[PDB]
Amino acid sequence: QLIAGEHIPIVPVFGEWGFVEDKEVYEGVVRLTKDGQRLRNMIMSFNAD
Amino acid sequence: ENRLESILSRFDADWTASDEARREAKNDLFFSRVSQWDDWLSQYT
Amino acid sequence: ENRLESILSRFDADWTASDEARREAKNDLFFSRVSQWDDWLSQYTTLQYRGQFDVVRPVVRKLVSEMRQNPIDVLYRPKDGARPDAADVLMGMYRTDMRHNTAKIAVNIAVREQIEAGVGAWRLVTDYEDQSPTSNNQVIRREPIHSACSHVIWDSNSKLMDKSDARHCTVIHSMSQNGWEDFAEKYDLDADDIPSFQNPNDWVFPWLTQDTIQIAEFYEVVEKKETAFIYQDPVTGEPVSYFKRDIKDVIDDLADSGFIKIAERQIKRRRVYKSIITCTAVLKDKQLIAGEHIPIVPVFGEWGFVEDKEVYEGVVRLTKDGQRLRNMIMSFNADIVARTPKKKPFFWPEQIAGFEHMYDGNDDYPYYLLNRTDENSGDLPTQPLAYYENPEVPQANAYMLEAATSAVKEVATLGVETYVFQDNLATAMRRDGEIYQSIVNDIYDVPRNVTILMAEVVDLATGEKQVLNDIRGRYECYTDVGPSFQSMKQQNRAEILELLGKTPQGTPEYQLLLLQYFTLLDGKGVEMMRDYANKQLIQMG
Amino acid sequence: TLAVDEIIETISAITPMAQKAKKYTPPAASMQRSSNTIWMPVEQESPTQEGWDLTDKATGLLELNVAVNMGEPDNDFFQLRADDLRDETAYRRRIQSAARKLANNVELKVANMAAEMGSLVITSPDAIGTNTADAWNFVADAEEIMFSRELNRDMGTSYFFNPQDYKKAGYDLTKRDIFGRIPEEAYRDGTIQRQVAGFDDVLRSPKLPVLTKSTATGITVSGAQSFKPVAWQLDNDGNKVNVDNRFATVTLSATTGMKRGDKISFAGVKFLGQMAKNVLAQDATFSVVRVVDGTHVEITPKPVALDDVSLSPEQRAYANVNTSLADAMAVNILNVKDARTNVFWADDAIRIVSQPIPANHELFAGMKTTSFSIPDVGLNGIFATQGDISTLSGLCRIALWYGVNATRPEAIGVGLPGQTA
Amino acid sequence: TTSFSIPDVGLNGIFATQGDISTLSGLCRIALWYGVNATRPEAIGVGLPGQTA
Repeated sequence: QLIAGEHIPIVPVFGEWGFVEDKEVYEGVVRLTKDGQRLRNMIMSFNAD
Repeated sequence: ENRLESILSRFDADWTASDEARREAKNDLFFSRVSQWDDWLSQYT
Repeated sequence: ENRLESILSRFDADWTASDEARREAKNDLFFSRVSQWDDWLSQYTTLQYRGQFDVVRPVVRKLVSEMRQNPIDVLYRPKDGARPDAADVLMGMYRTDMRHNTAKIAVNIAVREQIEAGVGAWRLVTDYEDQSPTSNNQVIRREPIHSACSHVIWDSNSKLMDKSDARHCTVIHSMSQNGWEDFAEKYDLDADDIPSFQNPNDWVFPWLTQDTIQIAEFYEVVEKKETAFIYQDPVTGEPVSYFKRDIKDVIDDLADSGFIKIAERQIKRRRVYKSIITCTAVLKDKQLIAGEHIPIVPVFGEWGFVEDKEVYEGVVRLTKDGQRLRNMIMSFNADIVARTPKKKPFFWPEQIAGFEHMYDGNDDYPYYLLNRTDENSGDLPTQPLAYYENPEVPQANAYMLEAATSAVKEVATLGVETYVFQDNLATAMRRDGEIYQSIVNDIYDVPRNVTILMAEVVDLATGEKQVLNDIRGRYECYTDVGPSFQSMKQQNRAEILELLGKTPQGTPEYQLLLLQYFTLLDGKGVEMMRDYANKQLIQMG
Repeated sequence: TLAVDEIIETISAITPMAQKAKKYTPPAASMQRSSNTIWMPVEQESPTQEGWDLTDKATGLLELNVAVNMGEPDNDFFQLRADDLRDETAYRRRIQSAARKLANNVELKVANMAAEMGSLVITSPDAIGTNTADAWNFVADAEEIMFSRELNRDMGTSYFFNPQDYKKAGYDLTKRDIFGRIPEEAYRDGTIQRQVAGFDDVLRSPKLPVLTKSTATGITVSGAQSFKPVAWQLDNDGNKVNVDNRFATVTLSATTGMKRGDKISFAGVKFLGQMAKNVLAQDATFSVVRVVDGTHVEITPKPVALDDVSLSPEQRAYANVNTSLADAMAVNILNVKDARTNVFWADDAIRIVSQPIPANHELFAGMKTTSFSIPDVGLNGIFATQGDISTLSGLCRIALWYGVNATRPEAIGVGLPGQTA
Repeated sequence: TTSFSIPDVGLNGIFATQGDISTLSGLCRIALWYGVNATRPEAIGVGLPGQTA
């Protein structure tokens, strides 16, 4: 089914975007904080125990 | 030669090429939107 | 004698010469984009805690933002003694075919790779566009290069930052199955003969990159003296010179239209050839491409030579050891926190025999009762209650976590500011402007300005193809660096505002205000105001 | 102990024969199915008849072929250890010496194949420094035999001396008691000339084999033998399989003492002028390729006889020997004494078929593969590296695949000075 | 390793590959981990025609 326009009508928005080795990788803000946040949650749970 | 076969081959190539980033992004979205505790197996045992 | 043998020998020499810096840059890219635990032996041994407590990524983000806030673009300026507006047409072409998103994306990618690894690159290509051509039914576009450290291999015998003196460069293209099919369709190759080329991956990269095809493009530059014809322009003037290669056809169309040959000289110039190659055969041998230079622009960070050996560095290389030490120490501390018995009393079984339900943790009793007597020892021996010691973070662990963090903080300070990196980017943009000027002179229709109008003198062959005609008074403008403007209308607005900022409130100020109103965009009220400014300027003469 | 990084250079090799040999790279995708062999045609030769009435005398068409195949990779598999220091300081030097040794192996293989499949044999009853102008005589004999046989030499000729004979030639030139240009150059330097007696490339190769003498004696042909040129033949299933044109198996009395590379000549047969089919005055020379069984031998120039009445004219058009074997001909061994061999050929007679090793593929994940070009020789192989498990060490392999072929054994030759008694 | 989607059905598996330096060979492995579960056997049924003695 032919649609209007010359381009694909989907528009993407990226954060930290790059290619490592023929592999696309995109990162926002939460990926780097996950380790520290999980450790903090675990330590506080241990203290609550 | 089949149109479905060609379309599915292209889609399969893209789906397998962009898999690791997609799964990591889904994990990030779950972590930041639902819960930071996703043990599952360690939660129900 | 074998062309493929010579090409492969040169490529091998360059690859072996540049292996060390390429390995370091690939390691830096993996470290800064995938993970800082770049251990490929971890998958074999048992599993221990490996955290990632980043201290370098915020600095990289800050530097990238700083370099993004200050765009840099080419600025063509007329030479000394040349016509005052000798660069207007070239500037218009450059802005028109560089205002697109691809150019900005390629420059941003190159800059980010410059900051992180130490080297980046982009490419200039020409394509046939029929809907919105820049000139001569053609467009020039700037395409990105990802992982330029491993995908762009320069001539090893080059001692310039911009690689202007390098004669050859091989670029490894990796594409999917559909990408290779379309590439073969575009380049009139055979899609059934799958090509392959070397593209090693790090031992630590865990993913496979299924179903990819790799080729190489080998660009070489040859400087030679070729024959040039001197004609007489029937429209105006007399001396015009063209190259025999450029006028191989329409060699009689010029005489038919009114060009009469005057003489014939030999002028030295550069020609660039591209070859499409794999590890086995040469698909395309000597496709002559437009321009006097290799269309590839490299951008460097801290660049130099140590012992006839090239070294480039970004901002991640020197912080890697400190970051790895910090991650290791934090993982050790988390292990100490987790796998360590807590502070609980040491009890003989006979001490609390029968009272074991008091020490479980409930608070239903006012005190704890202990057994006193043994039927054989009379009375239990008196020993002070002992408790398991609480977990502690060792002084060494704390001291070196602090020391590693401080060392990374000290060493991850580019400059004091990114002035050196911005200057390197400016050098790259100047090289881009040079290459673009050469390609424009090769393919576009550059009019000549007369003081008596723009005289576009071209002609068409019997096959309806149009061939450009460019005189040898072509290099009338040199290249400098200026702010990134989407069009010369924006550039003129900025220039008028800059002049207004220094002109005192007098008749020149009134003139500049009227000019700024004249060069405004169009609506309805602003249209009326621009009409008023036009009328005022015309009336003042 | 203060070990330094000042290296003491010790060896320096040259590969002129490997550099000069032509390199062929057939398509790998087709070669894998064709089982590392490919057939190429041979210049067709046409028979002719005389007379007006040629009823029922219309000949057929015969076009012969040769086959080129390959050998096995020549590796330099070696093991690394990253916890040492002598294994760190020496890894790069091992890589360089590996490349040099691979080039050496390629040149040695080319030289051995040429010296063992060179059909033309030029023998002398004494050394080179015995009389005057004997080096030039030795080169001119090869030039004259290749001219008489009407062998194609468009791509060029080549004569490789051994260093001792090169020194003998230089000594012959410098004992002349006159000094022009050739003696002056042969005195100041060691070179005799770049071109001698017609050959446009006279070189010296230090890595030429020694053709040990043949202990064979008193061997006669058993049974009249006729080897008819043919392009294909039927196998047991009826399929038509091709026939190589550079091999003929003869049945002798006894192949005792014969070996690969022995030069022989049957007593009675002669050469032909190829195109004109004129009988030459020099006895035909053959080189045994393989000693099959104890009573058979495979000689590289197929002896097609001109007077063979069992040959159709299209096969007789390929005659290269004036007469066929006759059940009693004694075979004279031409190599009666040990001597290092000078080797001459036409430059299109020896080729090096090369195939890549696609170890850069996805199937070999976990190992890092790179292209690796041998200097001097025009060959490219792979350089692969893998790491061991739970230790700082690994394995490194420098692999490269080639096969040396002699497409025209009649165009190659050998020079054997001092073949007396 | 990489993803490997199975056609027709909506399943995914792991495509892994390894190479050997000593013997210039390679191993590829397509693995698919799944489990079929009948949570309502009292709902799943079976039809048997011609069950005569």
